Amino acid sequence: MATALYTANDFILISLPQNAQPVTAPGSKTDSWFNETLIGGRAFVSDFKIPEFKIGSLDTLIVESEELSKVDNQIGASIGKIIEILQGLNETSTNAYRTLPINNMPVPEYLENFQWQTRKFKLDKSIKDLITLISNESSQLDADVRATYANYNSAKTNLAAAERKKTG
Amino acid sequence: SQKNGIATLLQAEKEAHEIVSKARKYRQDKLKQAKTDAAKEIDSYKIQKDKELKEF
Amino acid sequence: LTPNQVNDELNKMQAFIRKEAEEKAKEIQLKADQEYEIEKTNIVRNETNNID
Amino acid sequence: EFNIAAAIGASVNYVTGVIARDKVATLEQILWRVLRGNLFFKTVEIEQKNAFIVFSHGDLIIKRIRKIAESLDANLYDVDSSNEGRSQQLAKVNKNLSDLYTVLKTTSTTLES
Amino acid sequence: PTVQSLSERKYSDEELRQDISNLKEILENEYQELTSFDEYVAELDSKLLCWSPPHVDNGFWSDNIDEFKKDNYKIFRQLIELLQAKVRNGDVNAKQEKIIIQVALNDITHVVELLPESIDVLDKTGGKADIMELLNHSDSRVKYEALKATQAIIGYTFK
Amino acid sequence: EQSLRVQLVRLAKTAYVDVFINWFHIKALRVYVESVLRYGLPPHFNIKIIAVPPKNLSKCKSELIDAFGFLGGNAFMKDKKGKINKQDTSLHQYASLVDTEYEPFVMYIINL
Repeated sequence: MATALYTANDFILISLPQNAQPVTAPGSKTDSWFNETLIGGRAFVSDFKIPEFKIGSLDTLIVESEELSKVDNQIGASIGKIIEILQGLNETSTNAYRTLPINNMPVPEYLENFQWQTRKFKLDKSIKDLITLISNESSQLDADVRATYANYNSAKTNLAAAERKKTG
Repeated sequence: SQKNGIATLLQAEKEAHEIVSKARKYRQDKLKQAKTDAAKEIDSYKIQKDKELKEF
Repeated sequence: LTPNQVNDELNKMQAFIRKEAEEKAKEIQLKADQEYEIEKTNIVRNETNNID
Repeated sequence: EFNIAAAIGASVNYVTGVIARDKVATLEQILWRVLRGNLFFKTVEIEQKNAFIVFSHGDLIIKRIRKIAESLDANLYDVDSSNEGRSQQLAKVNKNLSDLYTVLKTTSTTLES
Repeated sequence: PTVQSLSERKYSDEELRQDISNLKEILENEYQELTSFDEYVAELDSKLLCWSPPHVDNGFWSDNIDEFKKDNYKIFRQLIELLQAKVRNGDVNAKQEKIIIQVALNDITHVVELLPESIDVLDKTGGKADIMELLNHSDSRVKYEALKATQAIIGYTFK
Repeated sequence: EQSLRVQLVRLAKTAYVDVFINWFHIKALRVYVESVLRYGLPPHFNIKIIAVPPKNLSKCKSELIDAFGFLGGNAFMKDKKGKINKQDTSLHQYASLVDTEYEPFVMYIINL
């Protein structure tokens, strides 16, 4: 589109094994088939290799997908509430507040260099503590933004109440 | 090949169950092996204290 | 779907189940040796305390 | 059958059940294959009206398959008959079905008379 | 039954309704005044089975089921051994064995339908095989009582 | 109202950046756990993000769904431009935890 993207484009995240092959070009590599076999030859590929994890058991892998789906839905609802608060604040520009360039760069260059970098998450703990810490950090940021947005709305209502008594 | 994949998957599941039972029997053997390897330590300190009492 | 893909999915399911069983056997095999030396050290410490 | 190979004891887990449509078994196999890994099967057997389904999964996920199988319009359980205290249970089920036919025949004759 | 049906259709005289109502209370309370354990133990020990007002109730077998259980259900095994021993010695199509076979089939059907642990005593003793063969014979009321006794044990096998 | 607007703007920006990084890490962890749980053997796969232009994601999703649809199944893979999923009565399921119709391979959509 051209109303939600100004510095970033659309991305698709997909994973395949080392023995997978396409049904339209047998006998080729998926890396060269991703860029060279792309539609129109203009598809850009970015590296998104994260660190390897250790599966504890097969029973936790079924609940881990539902917990990651619910945490992804809660993270998407928190990002939609933060975008709704940013659009409701009346400060969103034509490029900023709709693109969210992280680190002062575009979304494709930042997404191409995304290697699972954390500032409080290490590679020695489980993924459940990192997902729970990310969900608690997202819920704390959403509650911290909503707590300031509620006081800003009450301060704007009190300022409108004082402005209505000041003249009218 | 309808029952061949179920037979090979049943043999692989029996090998995985035997591999899990080998680790469970190894941990169950190590649980008694810790006390069996720890119960022999008092026999040297008892005679070592008995030598110090036999000196007096 | 097709019946030919059922054996190809069953082979990867059996290999994943064998990998999970090997991971659980390695976890229990690390846990038993993780606890056994501490239990033997505690029993040896109690026996030395009684001997003293 | 799908000779004693699964009703007398084995290392794999089987899920037998009756269904009136193969689309619910294909949607349950697609949902189980997409949400629980390769822990499904593809079997079809003609019956007298219902169709016999054949599903296979692990021995540690039989409790989670009961909710997804029951919520998917199906009754795929570990054992269809209520006789599983011996190997095989079909010998005792043949005796209970061999006495229930005579008791139902005598009750039907006494009720008709 | 004649006093109970005659109690609803009273006459013009009050002495007939007072006599039928007075005799119906003593007649109904006379059989209910006795103990079920002494009546069942006396009827089973006497070797004479017969119907009664308190013998067709499931509360008597449920109340005497805990008191009868003293040797792994030796009382129900003795009653089933008396019914099967009466079935072997003194074969069916008789006047004497039909009343004890019908009362033993009704009491065995109520005791078997009351608790699910008495089915092992019938299979261990051997009277369960004669219950299936007794239904296909004559005396279709006793065949219906044995059909209910076989249906009570057959109901606990498959649910 | 001015100080709460400025502090709510800065905390909304920092919470939006941390929520975006946590959403990207949760999407990468769910994308790795989906192919890791669904694939099985082997325990190592190549995961990457392909940047498509605007208004051309249907051709890349159709070509990638048609090319990578052989792994999920020959009968379940179908040509779909967008996100073709189950949306009928409760006999069929359509959700992120219980569904009876999805893509032919492990693929997620991340757009802003």
